[PDB]
Amino acid sequence: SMYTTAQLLAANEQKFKFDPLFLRLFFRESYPFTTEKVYLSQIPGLVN
Amino acid sequence: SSRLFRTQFRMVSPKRISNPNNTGDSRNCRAGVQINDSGAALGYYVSEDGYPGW
Amino acid sequence: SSRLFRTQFRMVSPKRISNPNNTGDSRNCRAGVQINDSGAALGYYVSEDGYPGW
Repeated sequence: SMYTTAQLLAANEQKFKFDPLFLRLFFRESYPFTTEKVYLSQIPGLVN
Repeated sequence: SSRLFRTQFRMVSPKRISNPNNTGDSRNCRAGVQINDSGAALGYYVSEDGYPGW
Repeated sequence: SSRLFRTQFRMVSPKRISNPNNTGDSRNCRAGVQINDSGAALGYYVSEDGYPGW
């Protein structure tokens, strides 16, 4: 019912810059845990 | 490789070969194994496996 | 040594091979064994024989 003709030349996906630098550099090992809570402990390390 | 013969083989664990991104199963592509119009198979979707993360 | 053959072999117990500084497993270093892009090994991390606790 319409007699117009069309041709599509280019279609681009514009995207925003994103690079997880802090994860890449420092957090390098991953610990997956089945249980409910995670404990991180420390020691004073001071001997007279 | 600089050796005489360049052929190298590998063993692929069956757990690796699965549907991509766990997408629901289809007619031609069943369980990560692609099937043409007949019963034959053409290609296999195989994933990389790193246990901790990445 | 001044003998006929200078080659020698030392038996290493599997307990010694561990990640340096007892850190976790990274992608390219699993359980004290270096792994390249493929599954083959490249080098090993060896601790020191500590008999005393200190």
